[PDB]
Amino acid sequence: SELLVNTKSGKVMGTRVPVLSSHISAFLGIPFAEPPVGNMRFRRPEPKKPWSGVWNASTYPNNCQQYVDEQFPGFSGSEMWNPNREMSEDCLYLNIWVPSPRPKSTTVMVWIYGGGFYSGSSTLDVYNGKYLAYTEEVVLVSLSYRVGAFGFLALHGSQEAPGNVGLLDQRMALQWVHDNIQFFGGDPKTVTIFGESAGGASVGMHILSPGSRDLFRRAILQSGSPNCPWASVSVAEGRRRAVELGRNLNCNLNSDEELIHCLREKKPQELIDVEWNVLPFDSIFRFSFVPVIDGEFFPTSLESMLNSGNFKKTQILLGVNKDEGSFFLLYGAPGFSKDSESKISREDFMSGVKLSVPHANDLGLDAVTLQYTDWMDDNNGIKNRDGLDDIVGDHNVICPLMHFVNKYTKFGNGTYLYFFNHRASNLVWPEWMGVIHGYEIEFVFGLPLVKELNYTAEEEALSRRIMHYWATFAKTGNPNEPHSQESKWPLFTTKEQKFIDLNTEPMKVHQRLRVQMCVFWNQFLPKLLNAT
Amino acid sequence: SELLVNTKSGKVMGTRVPVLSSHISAFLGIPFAEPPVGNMRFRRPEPKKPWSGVWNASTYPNNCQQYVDEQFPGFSGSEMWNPNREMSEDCLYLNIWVPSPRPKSTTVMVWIYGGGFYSGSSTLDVYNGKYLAYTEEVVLVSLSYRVGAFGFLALHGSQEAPGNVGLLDQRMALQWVHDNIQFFGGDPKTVTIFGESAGGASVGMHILSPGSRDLFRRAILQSGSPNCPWASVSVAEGRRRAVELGRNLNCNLNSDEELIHCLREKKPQELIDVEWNVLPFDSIFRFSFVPVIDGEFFPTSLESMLNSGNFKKTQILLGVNKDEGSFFLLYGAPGFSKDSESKISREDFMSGVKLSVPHANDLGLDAVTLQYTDWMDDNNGIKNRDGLDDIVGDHNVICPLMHFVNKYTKFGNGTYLYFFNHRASNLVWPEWMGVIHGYEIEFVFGLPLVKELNYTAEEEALSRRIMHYWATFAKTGNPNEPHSQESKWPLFTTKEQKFIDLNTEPMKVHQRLRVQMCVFWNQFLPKLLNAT
Ligand SMILES: O/N=C/c1nc(CCCCCN2CCOCC2)ccc1O
Ligand SMILES: O/N=C/c1nc(CCCCCN2CCOCC2)ccc1O
Ligand SMILES: *[C@@H]1O[C@H](CO)[C@@H](O)[C@H](O)[C@H]1NC(C)=O
Ligand SMILES: *[C@@H]1O[C@H](CO)[C@@H](O)[C@H](O)[C@H]1NC(C)=O
Ligand SMILES: *[C@@H]1O[C@H](CO)[C@@H](O)[C@H](O)[C@H]1NC(C)=O
Ligand SMILES: *[C@@H]1O[C@H](CO)[C@@H](O)[C@H](O)[C@H]1NC(C)=O
Repeated sequence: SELLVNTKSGKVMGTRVPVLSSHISAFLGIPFAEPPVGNMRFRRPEPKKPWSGVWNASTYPNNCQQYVDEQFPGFSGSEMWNPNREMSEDCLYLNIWVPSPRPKSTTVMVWIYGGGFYSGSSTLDVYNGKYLAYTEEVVLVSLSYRVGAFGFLALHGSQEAPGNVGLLDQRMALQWVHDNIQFFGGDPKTVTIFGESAGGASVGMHILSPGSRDLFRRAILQSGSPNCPWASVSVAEGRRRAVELGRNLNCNLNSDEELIHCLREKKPQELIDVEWNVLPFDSIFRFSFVPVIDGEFFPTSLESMLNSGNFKKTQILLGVNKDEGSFFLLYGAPGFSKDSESKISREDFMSGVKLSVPHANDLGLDAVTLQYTDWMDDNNGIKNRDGLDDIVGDHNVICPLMHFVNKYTKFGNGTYLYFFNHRASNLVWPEWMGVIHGYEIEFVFGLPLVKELNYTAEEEALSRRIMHYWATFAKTGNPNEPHSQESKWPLFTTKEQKFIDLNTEPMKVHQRLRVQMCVFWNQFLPKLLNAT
Repeated sequence: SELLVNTKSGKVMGTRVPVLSSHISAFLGIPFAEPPVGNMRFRRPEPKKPWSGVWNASTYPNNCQQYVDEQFPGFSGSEMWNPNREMSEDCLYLNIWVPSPRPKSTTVMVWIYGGGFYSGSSTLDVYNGKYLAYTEEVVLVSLSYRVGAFGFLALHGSQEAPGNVGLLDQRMALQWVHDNIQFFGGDPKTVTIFGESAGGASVGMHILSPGSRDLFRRAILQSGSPNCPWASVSVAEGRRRAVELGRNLNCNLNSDEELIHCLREKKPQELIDVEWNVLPFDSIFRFSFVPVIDGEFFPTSLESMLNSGNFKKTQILLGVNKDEGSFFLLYGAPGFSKDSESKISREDFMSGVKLSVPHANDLGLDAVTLQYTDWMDDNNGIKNRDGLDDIVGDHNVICPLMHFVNKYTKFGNGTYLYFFNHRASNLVWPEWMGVIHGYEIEFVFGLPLVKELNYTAEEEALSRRIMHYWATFAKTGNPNEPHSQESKWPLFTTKEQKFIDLNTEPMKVHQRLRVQMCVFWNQFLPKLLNAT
């Protein structure tokens, strides 16, 4: 049967799902690890013991335990990102969409969800792999991984809570795809990993980690890169936050053993209730438990790895959105509101700068403020709002990504860079937020092909274009069809630094994406902070 | 007789000079001090002993001893600024142009020449007062003062070489005008002092100095202000340079008495031969012997005087030119040449930055470089050339002046601000130098009214406009004619910060002159340097 697949771990039974007036096979909730529950909380994942019988893979699995966004109850803009399945520590599963009839050996794409390493679900409507698998005839995988303290609590030196175990969750799913996707018609030698935000940083982290490089062919990173200021902490900061967490829960803090045992006795929501209290600064775009620079998953610092070429050399496709910052200002900066234009007073602007660069001294705040203030019109509330927007996105997403892309292209085998700046016509968020963090995903997964979702015909064309860029890149290492008459997406090179816009207008090619601000964020400001 | 005038110091006999197919009276080379020669070198000026008989005031006096520009022999662009009279330490004289017939009690304007406190002459063709005196019916005075070491060698604590004596030369000329201009038909209660560059800084310094405030009514500063980074040094730096000077001349350095006596034995050219060797940095737009913050002429620091309102409160007219920096880059920065377009390589740009901010550390140089580099086009040699031009003018002229004008307007009684950006049609300097430091003077003194000098009719109109703005301001404290139908020059206020362009086009009003760069030069960079 087409819905029955024999794997090295056992048989699985999928389900036939409709898609665009056709059908494909879906294998939902396949386990790839032992449930990381009980005494295994905070530990590295173990591989799933093979099973007898037929595993029912007809339904979506549980989502991992996470903080849940209640800032706008009933509002689809925020709740479409919340878990849409019961939460459970028993959450290490993956999902596969397979073209029908079953392919023999086809291109594989593995989706890694974002969410600041504190949240995320493989089961969201916007991650439904059936449109991409059907349209582009790829085998689409989405994995899952522990977030929050459950995935990233780091007590370096301990083997019970070493840190990075959510990254190892991802790697074990990658190992499982490598070992088993051939049975689903996937080609294990042509696996592209792709992800957005924390998932894009994750993709970059598997590019860097020697233990991960061999498990995939090429990589796509959307609005995230491994060197992002929020994506990792040192071993000392990870230890400090773990101890502060136990301090929030009245834990014996005498030893790692005491602390871990206390934290393992707590119910999941107890950890989530206090998770945000361990941040060291009054900040935005900073998350409590994230990957740790441990000398094991990451052999040395990220910057020295990037400088020495210590990373997998292959092709990469990556990009950013126009207004990456607006989401985080909405949720955490004074003066921003969902239902107003959020014109920003000068006081509020200064408050925003401080939340945005929480590690900066007062001279650093001044440097940032000078760089982003039109002093001919300092009380322009729209310029203050857009200026804060740019600060948050430049510092947290665009300029770290530009630093990564420039270090990587020196040693890599091909780079394609995009600037996604289409505001969707059916967007439920306010105008001022612009082209929001995460809102290219629905185009990458082909949601505008579904008529009931109220996109324009031009947006369907843009989605089909992006889906084909991405799958063609996954298949060949080049998003362009050979001998095609459509406009070509030029390679990004050290010399020319070309990129394209992604929108409903005819493709335009630019160079040196936001280079003025990224020189400030990547060269000048770190020098200023290190000297003062 | 109209050419004979009885003053408190004695009688003087002027000469009738032609001007624009008419005639006026000129009284040239009137002494206002004792010759500061011999044992008086470096000392405060003494007042001139009154004389018997009639002083022959028919000819221009000697110019003070100064370094002479030989960088372009025979080239009128540079030599029109050189002394055009024999040099002598016997040089403390002033010149008066008087309308004919002699007025009874008219507006007086006193010109103070520029030249970095190391050079300058009252006798230059471009300072000929006859056009302004004739056209606007003012009594035009030009004074002189010691420059170089002769005017500004500073051994604080010594009464033989206290410093600032060139400023006291200026003040004694002002005292003489106050005491005697009534006899020439001048009104001593309506004296405007005006000057360019070091002379504009000089004007600002008499505004600040309590010993000078009472000797004039109002003030005009052109491309110079008292707080300029080159216009003054501390008492310790003045002492260091004085000692280094004696070290260059094999002087006994055991005591101030030893040092001063040695320096007084030297011929003037011996001092001039080594004057440039005492600068502490590899710099441009820095001069060896300048005013010193002595606690006497200047009671406290300039910044605290400006903050507390400790200065004469009156009306001021001031402005800058578009390309103040190009002169100094031509003479001292690598890659700039009189006869090429001076397109500037990146290496040369970096060299220029270091010469321009010689007191900056490497982080400060980076801040400057970032502020003035278009990183989308970093190898644009024209952008590097114009960028260096702007750095030099912003840092040395425009932004210090903007700092002065903003501090002053808080306490003053009326400010008028101009941006002079007309390139003269007969300019002999290359195109790349633009609207050069000092090249508004010829318009202020009415040279375009002389047909043989090859200006356009529009330039004659601009000169007449500027002459009338200036004389009307000198007469009333407002450059605008009351109940006039011509376009009005708005007051500069703390709130609106309006200024005008001065060129051959219809007047345009702008606000916040070069405010973006001046926030960098006046707020951020000093903070950066003081913290690092
Ligand atoms: O990948 N997306 C993650 C993402 N994260 C945010 C930050 C929301 C964090 C809210 C934290 N608060 C802190 C105080 O306690 C309650 C929760 C905002 C937009 C985003 O897209
Ligand atoms: O007020 N004008 C003064 C002014 N000053 C300069 C600087 C020229 C200084 C040349 C100094 N050098 C230094 C080395 O020895 C020879 C002389 C350039 C343009 C100007 O307008
Ligand atoms: C698999 O699970 C679904 C939902 O729980 C159920 O409808 C279906 O019959 C199951 N298939 C089996 C048990 O073979
Ligand atoms: C990738 O590597 C191959 C050799 O393995 C080389 O021929 C090709 O030019 C490389 N492409 C890029 C874009 O570096
Ligand atoms: C004044 O000096 C000039 C030039 O030296 C001379 O021509 C003139 O006759 C003199 N007048 C006198 C001495 O009365
Ligand atoms: C100048 O001072 C007078 C009072 O002496 C005042 O009435 C006038 O408004 C002032 N002008 C300005 C521009 O401050």
